[PDB]
Amino acid sequence: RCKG
Amino acid sequence: SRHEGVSCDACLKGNFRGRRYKCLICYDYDLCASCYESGATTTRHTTDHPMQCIGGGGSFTCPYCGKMGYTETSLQEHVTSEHAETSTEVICPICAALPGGDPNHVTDDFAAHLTLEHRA
Ligand SMILES: [Zn+2]
Ligand SMILES: [Zn+2]
Ligand SMILES: [Zn+2]
Ligand SMILES: [Zn+2]
Repeated sequence: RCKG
Repeated sequence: SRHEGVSCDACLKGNFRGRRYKCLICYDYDLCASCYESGATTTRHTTDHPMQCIGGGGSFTCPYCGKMGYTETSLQEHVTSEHAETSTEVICPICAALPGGDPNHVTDDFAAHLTLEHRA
């Protein structure tokens, strides 16, 4: 998961 | 270096060190090196899914004198030697050049930043  | 903003979908650790493995089939799905190499799976991910390794590489510029073409290791040796006690603020090139990294990591102790956040 990448939140940026 | 840490993958800032990235969390492993199997073990839930975040901002992890090492290589990052991104699934190219599942949406927004990443695994840390440990979960990848051990064949961990969660939700709709399978070990047959192609994955992209995201990580290191790069030549870097010294922020104090402007010389170019360092590796991460050679940058640290250059800085810890010729720019040992300099208190001038600079932006970390390693952080800025790496995917998801901090584009403006301002520091007034680059040598210490390298030793703590960019361990070899
Ligand atoms: Zn993991
Ligand atoms: Zn997948
Ligand atoms: Zn320099
Ligand atoms: Zn940095």
